[PDB]
Amino acid sequence: FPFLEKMKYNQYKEYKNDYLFYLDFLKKEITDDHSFFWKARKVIKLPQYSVFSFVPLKLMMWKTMINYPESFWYAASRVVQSRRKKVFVTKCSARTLTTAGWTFITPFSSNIKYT
Amino acid sequence: TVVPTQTFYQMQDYYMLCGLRFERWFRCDLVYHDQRHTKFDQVKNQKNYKTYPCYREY
Amino acid sequence: LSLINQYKSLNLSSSIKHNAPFINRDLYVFDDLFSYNLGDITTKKSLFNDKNSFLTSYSYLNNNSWNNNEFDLIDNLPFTTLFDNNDLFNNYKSFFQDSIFNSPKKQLSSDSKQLFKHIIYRSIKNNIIQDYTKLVKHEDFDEYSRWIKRSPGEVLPLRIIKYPLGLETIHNNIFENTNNEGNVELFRLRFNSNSSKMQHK
Amino acid sequence: MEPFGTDERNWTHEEKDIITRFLKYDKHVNLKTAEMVYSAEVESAYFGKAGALAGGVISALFFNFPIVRNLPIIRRSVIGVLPFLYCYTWGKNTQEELRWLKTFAAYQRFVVYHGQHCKLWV
Amino acid sequence: DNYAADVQRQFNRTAFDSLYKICYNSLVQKNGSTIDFQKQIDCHQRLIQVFAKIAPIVVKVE
Amino acid sequence: LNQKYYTHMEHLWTVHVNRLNQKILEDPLYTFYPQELNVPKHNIIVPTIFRDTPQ
Amino acid sequence: MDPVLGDVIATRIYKACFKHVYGKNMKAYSEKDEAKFDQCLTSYVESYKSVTNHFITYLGQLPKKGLSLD
Amino acid sequence: NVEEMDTIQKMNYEATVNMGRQDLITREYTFYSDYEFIPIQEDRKQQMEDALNNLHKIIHPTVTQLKKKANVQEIQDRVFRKLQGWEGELNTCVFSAKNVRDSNFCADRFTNRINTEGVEFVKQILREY
Amino acid sequence: AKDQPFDVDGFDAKVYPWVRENNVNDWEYKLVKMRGYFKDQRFFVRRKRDGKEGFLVFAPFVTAVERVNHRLKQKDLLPVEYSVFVNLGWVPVENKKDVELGGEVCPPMDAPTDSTLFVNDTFTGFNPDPANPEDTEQVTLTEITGIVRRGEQQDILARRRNWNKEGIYNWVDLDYMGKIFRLFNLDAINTAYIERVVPSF
Amino acid sequence: MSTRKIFDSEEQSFIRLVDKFYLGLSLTKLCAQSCNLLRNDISGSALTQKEKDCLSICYNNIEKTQSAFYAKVKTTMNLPAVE
Amino acid sequence: EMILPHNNRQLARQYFDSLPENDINRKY
Amino acid sequence: TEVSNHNYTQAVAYLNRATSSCVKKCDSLNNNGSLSSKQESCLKTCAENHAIATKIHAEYIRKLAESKYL
Amino acid sequence: DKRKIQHEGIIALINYSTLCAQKCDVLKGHDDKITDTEEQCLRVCAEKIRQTFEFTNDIYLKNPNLTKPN
Amino acid sequence: MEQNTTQVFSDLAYKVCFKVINDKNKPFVLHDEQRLANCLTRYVEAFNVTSEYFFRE
Repeated sequence: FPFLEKMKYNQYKEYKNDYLFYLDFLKKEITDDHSFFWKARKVIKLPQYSVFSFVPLKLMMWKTMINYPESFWYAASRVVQSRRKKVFVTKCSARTLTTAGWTFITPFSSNIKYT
Repeated sequence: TVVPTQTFYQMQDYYMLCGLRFERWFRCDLVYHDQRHTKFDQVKNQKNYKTYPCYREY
Repeated sequence: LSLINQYKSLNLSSSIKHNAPFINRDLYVFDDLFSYNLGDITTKKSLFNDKNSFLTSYSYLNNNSWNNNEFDLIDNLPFTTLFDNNDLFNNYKSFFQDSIFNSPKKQLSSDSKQLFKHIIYRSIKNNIIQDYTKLVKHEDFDEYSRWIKRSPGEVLPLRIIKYPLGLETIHNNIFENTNNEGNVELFRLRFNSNSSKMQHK
Repeated sequence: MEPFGTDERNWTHEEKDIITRFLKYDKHVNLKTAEMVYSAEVESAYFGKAGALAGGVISALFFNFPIVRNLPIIRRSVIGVLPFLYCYTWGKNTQEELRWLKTFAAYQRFVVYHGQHCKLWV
Repeated sequence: DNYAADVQRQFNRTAFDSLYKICYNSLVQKNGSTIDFQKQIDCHQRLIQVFAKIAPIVVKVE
Repeated sequence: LNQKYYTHMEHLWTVHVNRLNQKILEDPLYTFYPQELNVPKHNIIVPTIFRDTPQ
Repeated sequence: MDPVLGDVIATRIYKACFKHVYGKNMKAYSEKDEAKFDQCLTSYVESYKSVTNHFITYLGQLPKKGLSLD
Repeated sequence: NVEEMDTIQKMNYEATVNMGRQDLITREYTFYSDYEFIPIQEDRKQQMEDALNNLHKIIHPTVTQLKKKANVQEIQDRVFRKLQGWEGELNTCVFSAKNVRDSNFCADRFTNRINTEGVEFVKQILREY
Repeated sequence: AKDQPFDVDGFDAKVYPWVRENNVNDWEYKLVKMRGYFKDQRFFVRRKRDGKEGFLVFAPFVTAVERVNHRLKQKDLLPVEYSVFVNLGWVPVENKKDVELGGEVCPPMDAPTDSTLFVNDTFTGFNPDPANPEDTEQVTLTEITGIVRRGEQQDILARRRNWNKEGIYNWVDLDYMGKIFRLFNLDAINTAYIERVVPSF
Repeated sequence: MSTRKIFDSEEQSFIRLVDKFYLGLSLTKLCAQSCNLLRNDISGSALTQKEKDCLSICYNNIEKTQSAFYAKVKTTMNLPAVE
Repeated sequence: EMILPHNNRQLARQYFDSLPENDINRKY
Repeated sequence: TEVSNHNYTQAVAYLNRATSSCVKKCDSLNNNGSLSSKQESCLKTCAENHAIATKIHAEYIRKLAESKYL
Repeated sequence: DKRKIQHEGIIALINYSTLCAQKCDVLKGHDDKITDTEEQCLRVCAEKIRQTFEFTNDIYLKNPNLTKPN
Repeated sequence: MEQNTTQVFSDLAYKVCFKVINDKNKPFVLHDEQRLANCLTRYVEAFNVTSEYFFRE
C-alpha cells in the first residue's frame, strides 16, 4: 500500500505547471523523496547498527521488479508465517462489507454506513 | 390527558401522536418558557415553587 | 480614481491652531508666565490634562504598568486590606474577573484609537483621520451547528401572547396566572431587550 | 418581500441593479450570499463578450457568402449584420440571464436568512 | 534642548487655559449667549495674579 | 396623456385640497426625505446589567 | 500601583479637607484648625473605606459566569 | 446562606442560580448581520405592563364569573385581535425608531391606545357577555 | 546634489503624496526619506550596471499598517499592510545567491527620546517601542532615503522583455510584482517605486 | 496599597509636580470663590485691599497646612516599601 | 410609512409659508 | 486570572472618583471623625450608584469604539 | 511642538464642549435625542465662546503688557 | 497624547452624566442605567454639535 499513496508525491504536482519556484523546491533536504522507509516491526538489540532495514524481502532487487508487468501485491500476499487461529480475531476489519439477505432489509441494505 | 392518545390510537407507532403532543407542548412552552426561573419551578426560593404549566404536556 | 480631490487638507495642526477655542500659543509670556520649582528635567516631559485623568494616561505610557499580578500579590487597597476580609477579597477577585475592568493594552489602544478618530472627524471633518481602507464586512456564521442558532428575522420588540386556558384542570380553575393585584391574566407582554443576543438552547 | 402574482410588475432594470448592489455590499448580507453574487458577476461577464466576438467573426465570413457577396451593398450589409446582431443579442441576453438568475437565488437566500418570506420557516 | 524650560512653558499654557476656562464658567449667564468680554479679561487677570501668588506655595518638588 | 393623467391628477388634487381644507400641513404618510433631512440611527445600545432575580 | 498614586490620593484628600474647613470661613490658621484638619482626614479615610467596600462588593456580586461552588 | 446548606441543598441552589443565569451567557454571543433596533426602555415597559394590568383588572370579574372556557376564549380572542393590531403598529414603529425619543413616542402611543381605546373596547365586549 | 529629502511619516506614509496627487512626474527623481519595515521576499530584475551583468534587487517596504480587528482576544487578524517597492540595490550575477532572505538592509532607527512616541501612530499604526507590552504589535522600524522612480514598461526592441511563467525578468513590472508578492496596495505600488540611496561609498 | 516600581525617579518627580500643579489650580479657584473674587460685580483687572487681605489669608492657610497634611495622609495610608 | 411628528419636517408647510397671499391654495 | 498594574491603578482611580463624589454628595466630612448612620447609608447608596455608573460608562465607551470598528 | 499644540487644542475643544453642554442644560435621562432647541442653544454657546476667544486673542496680541511674568 | 485626550473625554462624560443622573441620590435601577446611557449619548452629540460649530459651522 505505500506504493499506492500518490499524496506522497503531491509536492511535485505543485511545480508541474509552476516552474517559477521549482528550483527552490530542489534546494530542500531529501527525507522521503522517491524512497520508501518501513518502520521497525521487530525489537532488534544491535547497537552496532543505527538503522535497521525492514524493506519487504520481495522488494529488494528492483531489477527483478522493473520488467514485471504486475502490481506489487506479490510482496504482500502471504509473506509471513504468523497466524492467529482464534474465532474472536477479526479476519475482515471491514464490518460494513456484508449483505442483508435475499430480502433486502433497510436501511441496512440502503446505506454505505452499514453495507 | 391533555392531548388524547385516541387521536392516533389506531397506529401502534406513535409518530403522529408524538408530533401532535410535542406541538402542543411547544405552544405551551413558547407561552411560558422565559418565566420559568422567575415564576415557576426554577425559582431560587423553592418554598414558593409552582409547577411549570407545560409539565403534563411535556 | 477615487483620490482626485478627496484629500485637500492634511495638516491637522494647521486647523487646530485656528478654530480650536484656546489662546494663541505664540505668546512669549508663556515662556516665563509663572514660577515653578521643577528641579532637574533631563528628559522630554509632556503634561497631560485634567485633574483626574492625567495619571492614568501616564500609567498607559509606562511599560512596567503592564506586568500582570496574581490576586494574592495585589491583596491591598489604598486604605483597605483584603487578606483579612475574605468576603471583600472574593468580591475584589470577582470584580477583576470582568472583561471590561481587566482589558489588555491592545484593547485599550484600540479604544483610544477609535475614540480619537471619532473626536477628530466629528469635529474637523478632515476625512484623513478615518481608515484609508474600504472595509466590506460579512457575517460568516456556521448554520450547521445545533448549539448556536441565530434568529431569522428578529425577536420583535414587543409580543402579545395569549395565556392558554383550560390547560390545567387540577381544581377546576382555568386561569393559570394571577398578577399581584389578584386579577386573572389573559395576556402577556414579552419584550426583546438585546437585538443581537443569541437565544439559549 | 416582493409582491407575488400575475398582475404584479416584473423586476425592472433599475430594481435589479439596486438589489444586486445591495446583495454585493450591504452589511446584513452573509458571506455566502455575497460570494454567490460575486461568482455570478465573474462568470457571466464572459458570455456577452464571447457572443459579440463570435457574431463579429461569423458576420465577417457571412459578408462574403456566395449569395451575400453578389448583392447590392445595402442588402449585403443588412444580411451580413444579421448574424452579428443575433449573436450579440444572444451573448448579452445569456449574460444578463445567468447573472440575474444567480442574483435572484442569492436574494432568496438573503430573504430566508433574515426570515422575510411568509410561509417559510425552519 | 531645554527640557525644564519646555515643561515650564507647557505649565504656563495649561494654567492660562485653566484660569480662562474658570473665568468663562463663572461669568457666563442665561445658558450661554451672554458674557462680557472686558469683564472676562479682567477676571482672567485677577485669577492670573492669584495663581502667580499660589504657584510657588504649592507647585514645588517635595 | 390627458385622459390618463387627468383622472390621476384629478384624484391627487382632490386629496391635496381635502388635506388643505383641514389645515393639514404636515407631510403625507409616504414622504421619504433625503439623507440630509433624515435622523441618523443611534448604534450604541448598552444592554442593562445582568442581575440575578430575587424571586 | 505606584506611590505617586498615593500622593495623588493625598492631594485629593487635602483639597477636600481644605474646602471643608476654609471654604466658608476664610480665617487664619490655628491649632483648632489643625484639629479640624485631623478630624476631616479621619472622616475622609473612613468614607473612603466604606465607599471602597460597597463599590467592590456591588461590582463583585454582579454575576459574570455560571456559578460553580466546586 | 451557602455555608448553612448541606451538599444536596448547595447542589439545588447552584442549579437554580445557573438556570437563572442563562441570558447572561448569551449576552456574550452577538451576531453582526442582525438588524439592530432601539429597545423599549424600562419605564415604557413598566407603563405598558401597568396598562395591561388595568385591562386585566377590568376583565377579571366577568371572566371569573364565566363558567365556560369557550366564552372566556372568545373574549380573549377578540381582545387579542385588537391588541395584536396595536402590537403590530407598535413593533413597526419601534423597529424603525432612530433613537430613544422615537421609541418612547411609539411606546406612549401604544399605552395610550390601550388606556383610551382598549378599555372602551374591552368594556363593550364584557357588556356583551 | 542638494540632498534635501522629503520626510515620509504620518498620513503621507499611508497614502503616498505622488500616489494621492497622481503626479509622479512632479515627484520623479526626488529624494524621500521614508520610515517603515521591509518584507522577507526579494525580487530580482536582470540589469547591467557599469557594464557588469547583474540583478536589481527590490523588496516590499511596509510603510504603514492598519488593524481592523475589534475582536483582539478572540481573533488574531492579519494587519492590512500598506507597502511600496524599494529597490534595495544591485548585485552581480555570480553573487545572486549571496542575497539573503530577510537580511537587514540597514541598522534600524534609534529609540525615540520622547516617551509619548511609544504608542501606535494615528496614521501609520507603528509603535517604535523596543519592548512592546503587546507582543503581537512589535515592529522594528527602519529609515530609508531614496529617489522616487516610475515603473518601467515593456519594450522588446530594448531587450527588456520578461517571461513571468519562466521566472526571467528584464523590466520592472510593478503590477506583476505586487500580484506575485500578494501585496495589498496594488495601485499605489504600481504608481512608482523608491530606489534606495546611500550617502556615497 | 500594592505598590510596584513603575515610574523611575525623574518621571515620578515630574508626575508629583503635575499633581501639585493641578492642586494649585484647584486651590486658586477655591481661594477665589472663598474670597469672593468671581462675583459678577467686577469693575476692573485689579484687586482691592479687602480681596488682597483675604487672598493673603488663603496663602497663609495653604502654606501652614500643605506639608503637615501630606505627611499625615502618608502616615495614615501606610503604603509598603517598593522592592 | 409614518414620519413621527417630532421628526416630521413640515416641508409642505414651509412651501405654504412662502406662498403669496392670493394663491388659490391659501383659499383652499 | 492575573491583573495588570494599569488595571489596578484604574480600579484605584474609580475608587478615588467614587469616594470624592460620594463625600461631596453626602457631606461625610461634617462629622467628629466617625460617620453617622444617615451618612453611612447615603455613602452606601452613592457607592452602589457609582459602581453601576462605572460599569455602564465603561460599556458605553467600549461600544462606541467597537461601533467605530464596525 | 505640533503634537502638544494639537493635544491642547483638542483638550480645549472637549472642555468647552462640555461647558456648553452643562450651561445649555442638554444632558437629561428621559431620552438620548437632543432636540433642535437644545442644538441651537449649544450652537449659540459655541458661537459666544468663539467670539470671546477671538476678542481675547485680539486684545492680548496688541498689548502684551496686560499679561506678564507673575 | 491621543490616549490622554480620549481619557479626558471619557472621564468628563462620566463626571457630567453622573452629576446629572445622580442628583436625588436614589438607588439606581435598570431604567436609571438606561438614563445614564441616554445622558452619555446626549453628551457625545453635544460634543459633536459644539465641535462642528467651532470648525466652520
